[PDB]
Amino acid sequence: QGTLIRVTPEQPTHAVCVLGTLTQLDICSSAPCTSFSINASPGVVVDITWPLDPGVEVTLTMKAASGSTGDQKVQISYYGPKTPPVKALLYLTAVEISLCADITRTGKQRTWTWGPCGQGAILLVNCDRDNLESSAMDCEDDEVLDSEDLQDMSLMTLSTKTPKDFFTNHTLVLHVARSEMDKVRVFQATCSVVLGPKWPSHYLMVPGGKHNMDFYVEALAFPDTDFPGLITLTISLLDTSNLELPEAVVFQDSVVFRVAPWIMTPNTQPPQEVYACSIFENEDFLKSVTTLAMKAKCKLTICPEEENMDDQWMQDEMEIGYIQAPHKTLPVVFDSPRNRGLKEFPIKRVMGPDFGYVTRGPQTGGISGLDSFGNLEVSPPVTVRGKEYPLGRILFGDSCYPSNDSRQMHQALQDFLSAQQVQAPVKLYSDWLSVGHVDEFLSFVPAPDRKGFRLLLASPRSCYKLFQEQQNEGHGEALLFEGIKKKKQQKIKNILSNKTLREHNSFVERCIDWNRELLKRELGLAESDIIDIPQLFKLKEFSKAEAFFPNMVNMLVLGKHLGIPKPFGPVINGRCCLEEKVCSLLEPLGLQCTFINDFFTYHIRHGEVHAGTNVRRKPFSFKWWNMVP
Amino acid sequence: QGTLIRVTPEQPTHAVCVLGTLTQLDICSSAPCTSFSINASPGVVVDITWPLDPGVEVTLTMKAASGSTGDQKVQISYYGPKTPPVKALLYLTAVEISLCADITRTGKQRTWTWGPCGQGAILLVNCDRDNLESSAMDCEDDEVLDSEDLQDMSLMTLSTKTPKDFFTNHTLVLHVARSEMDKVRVFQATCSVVLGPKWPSHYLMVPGGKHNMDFYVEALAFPDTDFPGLITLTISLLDTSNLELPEAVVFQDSVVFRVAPWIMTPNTQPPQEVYACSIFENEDFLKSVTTLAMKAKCKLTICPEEENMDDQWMQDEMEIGYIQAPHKTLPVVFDSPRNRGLKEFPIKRVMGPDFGYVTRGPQTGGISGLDSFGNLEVSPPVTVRGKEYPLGRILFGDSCYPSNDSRQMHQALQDFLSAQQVQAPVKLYSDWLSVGHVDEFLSFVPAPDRKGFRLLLASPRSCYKLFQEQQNEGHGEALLFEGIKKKKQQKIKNILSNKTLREHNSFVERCIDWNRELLKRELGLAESDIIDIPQLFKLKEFSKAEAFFPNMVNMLVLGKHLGIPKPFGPVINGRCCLEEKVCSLLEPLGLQCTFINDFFTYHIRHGEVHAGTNVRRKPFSFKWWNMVP
Amino acid sequence: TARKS
Amino acid sequence: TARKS
Ligand SMILES: [Ca+2]
Ligand SMILES: [Ca+2]
Ligand SMILES: [Ca+2]
Ligand SMILES: [Ca+2]
Ligand SMILES: [Ca+2]
Ligand SMILES: [Ca+2]
Ligand SMILES: [Ca+2]
Ligand SMILES: [Ca+2]
Ligand SMILES: [Ca+2]
Ligand SMILES: [Ca+2]
Repeated sequence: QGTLIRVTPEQPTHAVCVLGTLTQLDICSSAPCTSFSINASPGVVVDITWPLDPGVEVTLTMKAASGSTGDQKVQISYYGPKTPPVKALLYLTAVEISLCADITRTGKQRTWTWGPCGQGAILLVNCDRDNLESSAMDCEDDEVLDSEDLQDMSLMTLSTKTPKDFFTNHTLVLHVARSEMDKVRVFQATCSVVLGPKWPSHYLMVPGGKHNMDFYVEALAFPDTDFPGLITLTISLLDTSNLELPEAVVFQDSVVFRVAPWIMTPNTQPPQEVYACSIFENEDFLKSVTTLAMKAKCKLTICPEEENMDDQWMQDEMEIGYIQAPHKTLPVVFDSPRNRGLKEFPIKRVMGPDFGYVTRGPQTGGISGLDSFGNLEVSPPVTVRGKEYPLGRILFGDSCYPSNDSRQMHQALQDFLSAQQVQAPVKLYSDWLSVGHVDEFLSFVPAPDRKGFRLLLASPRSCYKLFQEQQNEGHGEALLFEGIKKKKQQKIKNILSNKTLREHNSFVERCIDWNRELLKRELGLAESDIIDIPQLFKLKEFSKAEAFFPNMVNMLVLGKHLGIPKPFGPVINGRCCLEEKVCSLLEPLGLQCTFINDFFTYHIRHGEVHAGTNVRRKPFSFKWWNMVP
Repeated sequence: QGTLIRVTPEQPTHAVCVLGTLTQLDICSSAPCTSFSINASPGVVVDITWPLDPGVEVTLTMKAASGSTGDQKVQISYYGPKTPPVKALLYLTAVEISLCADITRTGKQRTWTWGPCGQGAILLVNCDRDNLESSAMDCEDDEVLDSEDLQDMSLMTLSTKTPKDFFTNHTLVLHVARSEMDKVRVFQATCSVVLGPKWPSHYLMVPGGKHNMDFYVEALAFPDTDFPGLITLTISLLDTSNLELPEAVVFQDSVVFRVAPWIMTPNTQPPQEVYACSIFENEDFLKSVTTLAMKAKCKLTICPEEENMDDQWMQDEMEIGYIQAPHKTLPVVFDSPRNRGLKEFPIKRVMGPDFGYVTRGPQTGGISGLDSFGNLEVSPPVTVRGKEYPLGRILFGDSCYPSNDSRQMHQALQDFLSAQQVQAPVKLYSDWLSVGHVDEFLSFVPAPDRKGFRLLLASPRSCYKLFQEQQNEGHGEALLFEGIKKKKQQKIKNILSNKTLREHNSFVERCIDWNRELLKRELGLAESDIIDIPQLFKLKEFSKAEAFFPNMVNMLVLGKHLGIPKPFGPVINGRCCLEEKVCSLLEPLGLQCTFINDFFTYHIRHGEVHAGTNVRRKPFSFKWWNMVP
Repeated sequence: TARKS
Repeated sequence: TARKS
């Protein structure tokens, strides 16, 4: 924002100076004389009698806006040994032109910088539906239909201070690059659109004197492969004094916004609302989660069969995250392209007033089981070899290498999660599982000590240890699947002696162990952060793994209240020894384990308590923009 | 790459250890006993008699590859106060598996890092045509058709050292993520494809013992909006020992390549080849550039009218840059979507053996004059407020804000230039010009002092000064356009007295001054880096600027030899005073000015010497990967 | 009706 | 034939 004014003794120069910019003088170019002096009016400060040498720097600064055009003046008097002083005149008009936004991230350089010492305003994607009896997200049209909609938007203000006749001969234009105009929309308040997808520039109607003009800005797209997340809005001051010449830019200024990313919440963030769509065949399951929700002080919402279309897997069609700006935080549903019976639920029931909506991927096919959000989780806050991840790290399951028979989460999804930047995704190995979800082998639960959590992992090892121990104590005859009328009981001794079952579970152990070490490296975990949950598996179709008995790690974590699938283990001394083992592991952390009968309703259809439910949790207090990804 | 082996007294464990990985022992999980001792064979180094406490770290390291399966062993003896020692056995097979590439950037962590202390291999886009009598770039098919083609490719080698029977029970697979497989192709040498757009993984056929397997890798796409420029190739070692279980990954390793960006060469890099397509009406122009080329030791290539289709603007359809890897540097033509009469020239005449090809934008319309590469230039190396740009900074012309009547270079082009990262583009203001090119108001020329160059800018100011000076010395009658038979002569006094011409040139002055300050900020220039070239303009169609007389800044810079359009200025004392003024400015730098008559052939059709020619220049010696963008 | 497809 | 279009 430098300006070099050429002064000439042939004729007076006229020029505008925007306060806060650098104005310098070319005194030599058109000089007559050896020396020069400068005299200015009191409102102009000259930094710099001197010789007429090109390298002499003369800079002008004005203290305040002009009351009238040319109301400040500079007189450069050129003189020499035998030469009467020759004067050149410069008439100046000072103005204030400041485009302001919440760049300190509280309440209202042109670079956006991350961290607690950084600078740059935040913009939210206007992806919720505050409008009354409507179907569209607020950002899809070009009007503000509700006053509360403005709460989601970012305030930008143009303060000007000029002479009363200034815009007779100057005009301000507000603009956005054509490459960015599809991702933002800006409204002028008195609300109507001035900038947006169809309109990259607008002539502002601005009166002279002191004026303040308010704009509200909404983002229309999340960061993604094609969009780093920055929007720049610019004000240009144009000289329109000459009716026979094009307009001339005399000043530009900008504000850069960053669009807020979609952020997930781990199991360690306090729960606010529990979801089930357990209106289908069975009500006792639904009774148990309802009791847990009540216990954990959560709102409860349930999706009935008429809307379910017999799709009970509430975990899988969606993930409830949030977006956060200094002025506004709101939950936002990421809708999976899974699109099974629950397809309409996120659209029709979850998005709404102060509940946003995002989706990715192809919506009519081209998808896989790894696109179900049982395969989408996040770790608690972690620090990894000095690098801090204060919002945790997204975890999703993959194959170990791409083959003709391997599955992955769709690239569009993977690409969206990475572009949010703030929970740096980690690919885990889940494709050994029939269903294929990371929620089939891991969970996180709060803990009052160490890093504030434990990683729980399914463990065949722990279960064989448990069963061998019982057998060693004379309980070899004890029956797995006691309590189940429509099932073949199996004795501890027969389970242990089964060599194929053992081989299968060794292969599974290896798969989970691979993930263990991977989580250890990528989350900075030590063994002491990890608890193994006794769990047997069996290989079936395509040698893919399924739970031998109810997969206890596929649990609903509602703070210290846990909803754990009931394994129906061998009953020794009046109690299922699996439940007893799990309790011995988790109760010491102050966790309360509730065992829920999901056997014929969920287990038998390839999922458990976690798979049949979902949870909205409290957003992190840590502000994402304060991270340095 | 951590591995935790569970040792058990119930039965011996068997495991593979890849040299250079971390192997640790779980001694507690399945222990009987208070204490334990460890005894290993001499090829195993145990770091750590000890108590049986979980937190005791036991790590195993092997010195060399195994000669036979299980040829190293570990014996963990568990014991207690009254307990005879209980031993658990671990049989180990060490192997070497290293995937190697030129990661130090000379000649052959898994992160790619920039700078002189950084690490990571380089991959070139195989965009030239070494194949004999062909039309396709080498990277379009999936074969190596010529041995010299391999010179463009990056060598990667897999060294293994294993027992003779090792791959009886293990298999190596080479793979690339499906998201990256469209941008790379890899061949196995003995050449045939193993990885590429159709094939993200391949089972390697590897014999036991010591073996080395060579691969050649080609990139297929430049960095761009959708492609940051990194390719990761991974080797996985799979355990295939169990015919009834899926394969199990036991080890992965990777190399990350960065694809080399397309880099432009400024006017200060020594010229190697000059282009003109001056086979059309006029031969004396062509004679003059031929003399300059000869003088500057350059190859000369000329495009005839039969191929030109009467398109003489050799500057505009292309820009000759380069790509550079430690093993190979080659020139590469960026073909403009302009697609006028010269459309076929880059394809049919410039690309070929060791001359690459890139193009961007829509090829059948949707384009503008700012897409001609007269509007695409680069600065010399510069340092800006401590930030070093050792390859310079791409400069291209734009409007000041987007309006209904404004033009820009197509976003696809803009996006490609920014993604190359290494010459951080700067948008200048060129849309005030009729044609609209940055080469109509700026040039760079070498200089022996200061930063090694001067920025030349067209200057109405300098010309009015020059003409006023002549008039002051009695030459007001002197005729602009003397020497031109088919033109109305104009007197210096009439030019000066023309008030509309003066207004026009003041508006133009303002436009160029805006760019001056912009170049000053973004290139870190001081006034002493800048020379003004006397130049008048006139506003015409849509108030757009055109050269009043031959635009002298639109010059051909061939080292110290300059090809400057002949302005046909007022002849004072036997010499055009414009030529004399230009000479007085440039000769002091050791530049030699040749004035070329382009009047009826180029000037009259809206361009000059620069616009009618192009140049291939020497690539920078500075290696782009040594920059830290 | 299974989690799988 | 001009540079312009
Ligand atoms: Ca709206
Ligand atoms: Ca809203
Ligand atoms: Ca959906
Ligand atoms: Ca709202
Ligand atoms: Ca989930
Ligand atoms: Ca080829
Ligand atoms: Ca080649
Ligand atoms: Ca072309
Ligand atoms: Ca070649
Ligand atoms: Ca060029």
